[PDB]
Amino acid sequence: SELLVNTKSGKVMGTRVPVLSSHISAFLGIPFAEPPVGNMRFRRPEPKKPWSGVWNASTYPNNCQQYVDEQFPGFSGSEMWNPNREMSEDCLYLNIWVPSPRPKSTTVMVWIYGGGFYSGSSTLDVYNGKYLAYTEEVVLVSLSYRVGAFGFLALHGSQEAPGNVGLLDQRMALQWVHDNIQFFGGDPKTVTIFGESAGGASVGMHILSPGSRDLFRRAILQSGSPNCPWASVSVAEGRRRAVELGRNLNCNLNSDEELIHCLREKKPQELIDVEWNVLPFDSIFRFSFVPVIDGEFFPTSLESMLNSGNFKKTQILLGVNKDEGSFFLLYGAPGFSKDSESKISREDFMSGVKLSVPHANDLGLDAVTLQYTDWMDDNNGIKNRDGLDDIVGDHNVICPLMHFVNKYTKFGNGTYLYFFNHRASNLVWPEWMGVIHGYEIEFVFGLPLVKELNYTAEEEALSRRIMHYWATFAKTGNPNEPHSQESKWPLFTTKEQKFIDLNTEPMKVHQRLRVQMCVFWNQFLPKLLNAT
Amino acid sequence: SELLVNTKSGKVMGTRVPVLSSHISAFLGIPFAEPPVGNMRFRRPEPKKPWSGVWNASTYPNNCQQYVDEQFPGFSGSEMWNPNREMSEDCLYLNIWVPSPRPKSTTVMVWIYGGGFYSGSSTLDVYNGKYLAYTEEVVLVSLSYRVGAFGFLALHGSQEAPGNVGLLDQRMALQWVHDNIQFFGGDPKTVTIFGESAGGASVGMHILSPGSRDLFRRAILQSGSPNCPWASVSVAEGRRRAVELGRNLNCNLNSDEELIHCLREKKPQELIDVEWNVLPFDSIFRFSFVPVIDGEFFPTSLESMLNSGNFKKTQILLGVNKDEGSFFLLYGAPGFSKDSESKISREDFMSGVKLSVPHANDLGLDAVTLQYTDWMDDNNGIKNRDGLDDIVGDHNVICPLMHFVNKYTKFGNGTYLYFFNHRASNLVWPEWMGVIHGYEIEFVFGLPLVKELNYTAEEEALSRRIMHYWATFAKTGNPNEPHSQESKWPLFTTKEQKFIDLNTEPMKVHQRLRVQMCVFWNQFLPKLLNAT
Ligand SMILES: O/N=C/c1nc(CCCCCN2CCOCC2)ccc1O
Ligand SMILES: O/N=C/c1nc(CCCCCN2CCOCC2)ccc1O
Ligand SMILES: *[C@@H]1O[C@H](CO)[C@@H](O)[C@H](O)[C@H]1NC(C)=O
Ligand SMILES: *[C@@H]1O[C@H](CO)[C@@H](O)[C@H](O)[C@H]1NC(C)=O
Ligand SMILES: *[C@@H]1O[C@H](CO)[C@@H](O)[C@H](O)[C@H]1NC(C)=O
Ligand SMILES: *[C@@H]1O[C@H](CO)[C@@H](O)[C@H](O)[C@H]1NC(C)=O
Repeated sequence: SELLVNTKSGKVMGTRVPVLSSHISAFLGIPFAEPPVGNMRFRRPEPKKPWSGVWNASTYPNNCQQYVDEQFPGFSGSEMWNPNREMSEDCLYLNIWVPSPRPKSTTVMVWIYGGGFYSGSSTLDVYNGKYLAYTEEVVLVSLSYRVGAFGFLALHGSQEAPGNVGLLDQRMALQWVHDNIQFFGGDPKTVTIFGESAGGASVGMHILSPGSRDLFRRAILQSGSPNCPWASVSVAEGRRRAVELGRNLNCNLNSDEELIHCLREKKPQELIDVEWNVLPFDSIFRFSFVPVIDGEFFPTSLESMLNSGNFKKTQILLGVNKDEGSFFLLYGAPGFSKDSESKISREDFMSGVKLSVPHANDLGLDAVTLQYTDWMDDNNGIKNRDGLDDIVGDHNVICPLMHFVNKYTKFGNGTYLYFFNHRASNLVWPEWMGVIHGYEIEFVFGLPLVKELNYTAEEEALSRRIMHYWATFAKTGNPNEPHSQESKWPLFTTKEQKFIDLNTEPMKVHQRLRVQMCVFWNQFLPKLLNAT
Repeated sequence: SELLVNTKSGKVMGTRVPVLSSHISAFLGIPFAEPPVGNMRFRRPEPKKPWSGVWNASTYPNNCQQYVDEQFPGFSGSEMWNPNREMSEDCLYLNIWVPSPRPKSTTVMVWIYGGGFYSGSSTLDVYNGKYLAYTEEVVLVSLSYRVGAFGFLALHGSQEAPGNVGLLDQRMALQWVHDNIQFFGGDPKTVTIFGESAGGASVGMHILSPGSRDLFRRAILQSGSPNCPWASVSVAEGRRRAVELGRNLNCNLNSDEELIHCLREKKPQELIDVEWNVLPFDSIFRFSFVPVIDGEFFPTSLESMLNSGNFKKTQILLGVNKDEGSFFLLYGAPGFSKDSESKISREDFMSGVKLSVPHANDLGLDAVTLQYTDWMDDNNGIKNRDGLDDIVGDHNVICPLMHFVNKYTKFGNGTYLYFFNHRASNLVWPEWMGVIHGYEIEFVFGLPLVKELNYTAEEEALSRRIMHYWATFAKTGNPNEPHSQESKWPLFTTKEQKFIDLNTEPMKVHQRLRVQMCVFWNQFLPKLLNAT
């Protein structure tokens, strides 16, 4: 049967799902690890013991335990990102969409969800792999991984809570795809990993980690890169936050053993209730438990790895959105509101700068403020709002990504860079937020092909274009069809630094994406902070 | 007789000079001090002993001893600024142009020449007062003062070489005008002092100095202000340079008495031969012997005087030119040449930055470089050339002046601000130098009214406009004619910060002159340097 697949771990039974007036096979909730529950909380994942019988893979699995966004109850803009399945520590599963009839050996794409390493679900409507698998005839995988303290609590030196175990969750799913996707018609030698935000940083982290490089062919990173200021902490900061967490829960803090045992006795929501209290600064775009620079998953610092070429050399496709910052200002900066234009007073602007660069001294705040203030019109509330927007996105997403892309292209085998700046016509968020963090995903997964979702015909064309860029890149290492008459997406090179816009207008090619601000964020400001 | 005038110091006999197919009276080379020669070198000026008989005031006096520009022999662009009279330490004289017939009690304007406190002459063709005196019916005075070491060698604590004596030369000329201009038909209660560059800084310094405030009514500063980074040094730096000077001349350095006596034995050219060797940095737009913050002429620091309102409160007219920096880059920065377009390589740009901010550390140089580099086009040699031009003018002229004008307007009684950006049609300097430091003077003194000098009719109109703005301001404290139908020059206020362009086009009003760069030069960079 087409819905029955024999794997090295056992048989699985999928389900036939409709898609665009056709059908494909879906294998939902396949386990790839032992449930990381009980005494295994905070530990590295173990591989799933093979099973007898037929595993029912007809339904979506549980989502991992996470903080849940209640800032706008009933509002689809925020709740479409919340878990849409019961939460459970028993959450290490993956999902596969397979073209029908079953392919023999086809291109594989593995989706890694974002969410600041504190949240995320493989089961969201916007991650439904059936449109991409059907349209582009790829085998689409989405994995899952522990977030929050459950995935990233780091007590370096301990083997019970070493840190990075959510990254190892991802790697074990990658190992499982490598070992088993051939049975689903996937080609294990042509696996592209792709992800957005924390998932894009994750993709970059598997590019860097020697233990991960061999498990995939090429990589796509959307609005995230491994060197992002929020994506990792040192071993000392990870230890400090773990101890502060136990301090929030009245834990014996005498030893790692005491602390871990206390934290393992707590119910999941107890950890989530206090998770945000361990941040060291009054900040935005900073998350409590994230990957740790441990000398094991990451052999040395990220910057020295990037400088020495210590990373997998292959092709990469990556990009950013126009207004990456607006989401985080909405949720955490004074003066921003969902239902107003959020014109920003000068006081509020200064408050925003401080939340945005929480590690900066007062001279650093001044440097940032000078760089982003039109002093001919300092009380322009729209310029203050857009200026804060740019600060948050430049510092947290665009300029770290530009630093990564420039270090990587020196040693890599091909780079394609995009600037996604289409505001969707059916967007439920306010105008001022612009082209929001995460809102290219629905185009990458082909949601505008579904008529009931109220996109324009031009947006369907843009989605089909992006889906084909991405799958063609996954298949060949080049998003362009050979001998095609459509406009070509030029390679990004050290010399020319070309990129394209992604929108409903005819493709335009630019160079040196936001280079003025990224020189400030990547060269000048770190020098200023290190000297003062 | 109209050419004979009885003053408190004695009688003087002027000469009738032609001007624009008419005639006026000129009284040239009137002494206002004792010759500061011999044992008086470096000392405060003494007042001139009154004389018997009639002083022959028919000819221009000697110019003070100064370094002479030989960088372009025979080239009128540079030599029109050189002394055009024999040099002598016997040089403390002033010149008066008087309308004919002699007025009874008219507006007086006193010109103070520029030249970095190391050079300058009252006798230059471009300072000929006859056009302004004739056209606007003012009594035009030009004074002189010691420059170089002769005017500004500073051994604080010594009464033989206290410093600032060139400023006291200026003040004694002002005292003489106050005491005697009534006899020439001048009104001593309506004296405007005006000057360019070091002379504009000089004007600002008499505004600040309590010993000078009472000797004039109002003030005009052109491309110079008292707080300029080159216009003054501390008492310790003045002492260091004085000692280094004696070290260059094999002087006994055991005591101030030893040092001063040695320096007084030297011929003037011996001092001039080594004057440039005492600068502490590899710099441009820095001069060896300048005013010193002595606690006497200047009671406290300039910044605290400006903050507390400790200065004469009156009306001021001031402005800058578009390309103040190009002169100094031509003479001292690598890659700039009189006869090429001076397109500037990146290496040369970096060299220029270091010469321009010689007191900056490497982080400060980076801040400057970032502020003035278009990183989308970093190898644009024209952008590097114009960028260096702007750095030099912003840092040395425009932004210090903007700092002065903003501090002053808080306490003053009326400010008028101009941006002079007309390139003269007969300019002999290359195109790349633009609207050069000092090249508004010829318009202020009415040279375009002389047909043989090859200006356009529009330039004659601009000169007449500027002459009338200036004389009307000198007469009333407002450059605008009351109940006039011509376009009005708005007051500069703390709130609106309006200024005008001065060129051959219809007047345009702008606000916040070069405010973006001046926030960098006046707020951020000093903070950066003081913290690092
Ligand atoms: O990948 N997306 C993650 C993402 N994260 C945010 C930050 C929301 C964090 C809210 C934290 N608060 C802190 C105080 O306690 C309650 C929760 C905002 C937009 C985003 O897209
Ligand atoms: O007020 N004008 C003064 C002014 N000053 C300069 C600087 C020229 C200084 C040349 C100094 N050098 C230094 C080395 O020895 C020879 C002389 C350039 C343009 C100007 O307008
Ligand atoms: C698999 O699970 C679904 C939902 O729980 C159920 O409808 C279906 O019959 C199951 N298939 C089996 C048990 O073979
Ligand atoms: C990738 O590597 C191959 C050799 O393995 C080389 O021929 C090709 O030019 C490389 N492409 C890029 C874009 O570096
Ligand atoms: C004044 O000096 C000039 C030039 O030296 C001379 O021509 C003139 O006759 C003199 N007048 C006198 C001495 O009365
Ligand atoms: C100048 O001072 C007078 C009072 O002496 C005042 O009435 C006038 O408004 C002032 N002008 C300005 C521009 O401050």
